[PDB]
Amino acid sequence: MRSLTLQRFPATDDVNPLQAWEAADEYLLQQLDDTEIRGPVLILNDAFGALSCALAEHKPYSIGDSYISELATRENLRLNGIDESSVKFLDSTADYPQQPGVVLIKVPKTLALLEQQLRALRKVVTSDTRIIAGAKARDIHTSTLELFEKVLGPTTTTLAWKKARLINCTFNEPQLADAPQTVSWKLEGTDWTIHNHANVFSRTGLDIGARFFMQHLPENLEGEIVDLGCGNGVIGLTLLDKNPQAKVVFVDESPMAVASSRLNVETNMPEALDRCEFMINNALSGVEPFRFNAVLCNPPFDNVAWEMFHHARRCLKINGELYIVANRHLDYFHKLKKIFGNCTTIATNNKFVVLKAVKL
Ligand SMILES: C[S@@+](CC[C@H](N)C(=O)[O-])C[C@H]1O[C@@H](n2cnc3c(N)ncnc32)[C@H](O)[C@@H]1O
Repeated sequence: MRSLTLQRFPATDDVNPLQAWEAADEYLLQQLDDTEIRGPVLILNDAFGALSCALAEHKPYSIGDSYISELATRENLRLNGIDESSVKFLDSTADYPQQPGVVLIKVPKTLALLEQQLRALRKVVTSDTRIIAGAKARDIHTSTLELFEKVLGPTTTTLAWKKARLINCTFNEPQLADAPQTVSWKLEGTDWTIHNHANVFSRTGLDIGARFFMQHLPENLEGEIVDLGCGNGVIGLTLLDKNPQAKVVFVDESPMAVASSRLNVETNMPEALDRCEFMINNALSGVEPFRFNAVLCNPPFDNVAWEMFHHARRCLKINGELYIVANRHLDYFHKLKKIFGNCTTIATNNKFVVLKAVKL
């Protein structure tokens, strides 16, 4: 956009509708064209760093719940000959810089994340703060606006431009009851309470894919085993409780997922903390090959799952095992067989299948 060269993480080609930026980003930017910018500049959910690159000279803070976004942003900064140091990266749960002058928000996929972010902004914005949100027009719902009025203040909206649309907010500090950071629920059949940060997968209750997976999890495992894409950590917890001698690596792209996992171990079995590693990563990038005895994965429901499978194969030991839950209809059996040479169906739901591939 605007003479910047920008690439998605995993880079895509020219006919892939998925690109590094969308109209919404440019529309947002254009709101500031006739503006003298006063930092701090906060940028939320900047997916591949388009806004961060555009506004680097102002030394923006890029806030979000995605390490992939940070990686992508650093790459794009480099492709544009901009210093990495120009952009400061913050997790969504962190304390935001006080008295920001400009807050740009890409509306996130989930209402819950948006609300936690607006409550976090509520602590730092003033009525002088220029607050603007942008997204595909179709992603701007009445509920979105309502959220804004509830937490920050009165909203104005713009016309559509290339399927994108924006919201302007003027901070009112409206009357608001405080709300918890996490949503908790009891894991059936357990003494465990599972806490879930705003952006965590299936945060309101146990995922049925995971419920099916937990029944056919491998036991009597040693060495290190991976909860690859851990989310709230439930699989990891179950592995710790099932494999007394193993250490468990909780891995997720989302710092909120990792935080949730850490919290759930600290909360439901602190005596096991000595055997846990909590890693924020893009799958297993930069991880030593031949390190693990087992990897367990409930891939997002794709290029992604295949990336995970490959990482799994690479970092597994010989005879190490990858276990997966997947929707029954995807051809994951054959992708696994291709990647590993083998594959075995452990179990199958009405909707889910648990697969197993050995590293050869
Ligand atoms: C379907 S959820 C599985 C959650 C939990 N392990 C379970 O079984 O219920 C998939 C998780 O993978 C994470 N994820 C997506 N892409 C990733 C990536 N490239 N690297 C690491 N984790 C990723 C997502 O944040 C999400 O938490």
